Amino acid sequence: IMVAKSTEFTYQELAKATNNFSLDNKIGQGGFGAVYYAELRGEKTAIKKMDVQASSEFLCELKVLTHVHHLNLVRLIGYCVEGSLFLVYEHIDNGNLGQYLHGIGTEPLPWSSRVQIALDSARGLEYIHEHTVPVYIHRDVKSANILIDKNLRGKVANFGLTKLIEVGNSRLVGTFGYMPPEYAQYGDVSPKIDVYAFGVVLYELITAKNAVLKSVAESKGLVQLFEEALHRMDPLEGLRKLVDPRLKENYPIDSVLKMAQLGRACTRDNPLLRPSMRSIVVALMTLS
Ligand SMILES: Nc1ncnc2c1ncn2[C@@H]1O[C@H](COP(=O)(O)OP(=O)(O)NP(=O)(O)O)[C@@H](O)[C@H]1O
Repeated sequence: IMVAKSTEFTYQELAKATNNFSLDNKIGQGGFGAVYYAELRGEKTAIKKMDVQASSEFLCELKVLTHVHHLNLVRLIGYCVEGSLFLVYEHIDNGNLGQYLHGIGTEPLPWSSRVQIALDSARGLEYIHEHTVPVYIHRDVKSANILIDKNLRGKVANFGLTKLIEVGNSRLVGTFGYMPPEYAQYGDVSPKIDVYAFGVVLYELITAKNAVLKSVAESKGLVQLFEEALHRMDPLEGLRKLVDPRLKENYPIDSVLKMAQLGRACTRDNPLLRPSMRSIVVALMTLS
């Protein structure tokens, strides 16, 4: 079969597969560029246009995206540099975790599947944080960046796009509800950004509520909601009021408590007190 990992596409090859980048092939504009669906060389792909100058530092950051290899990361099939930057990722037929949890049309995710998806996502971020030196950071961990396949397994998407945008152009970076206090207010960058954002994802798996809760014009975070649920006389009853109503009562209360306790540690104000992604993996494995 194929031994090479990435393929350098050509501009003419990408334009033909997307009808010269027509609006029909355009599947997304989630930020930092637009996304196009494409069928490239016997595979369903997703072309992500990014407007960046092709500097050597930009290419060095592009090598990090083409060299990473993990089952819990969405595969970067190829890239294209002629003109602007085009990133070709593998296509996951089922949507992201946010569409499963906060959306209707798909059957409710079983609790065991949520423990599996959380563990799958944690292993993907652990690989990012520990595979090389200096430490690399995803910088935009959120439910929409966790893709689910037909087997209900997790894959982290859009890794390194933040760094590529910043080095190519050297809210700015991040999603509301997923930013730690030291980054949202002061821009302090560290791997604890992803740990904090992951804790919110655990909160979403428990509650199926958005990171920013939907009186009006005043936002309230899901992190604050768990603070009010677990720091009360009966922490178990406060947590039971928060669990996804779609799950009904089909969940181990102790296992959901342990995941909520894990999200608490991830969402601490002091980033030094947050656990590493490695500790989160070993902690999630005791629930699976
Ligand atoms: N590799 C992929 N396979 C399948 N669907 C994808 C893939 N990448 C993106 N999508 C879908 O396309 C949409 C476009 O958004 P995406 O490009 O993922 O950015 P986002 O999640 O909206 N936020 P940002 O990372 O800030 O741009 C997503 O919401 C996914 O549903």
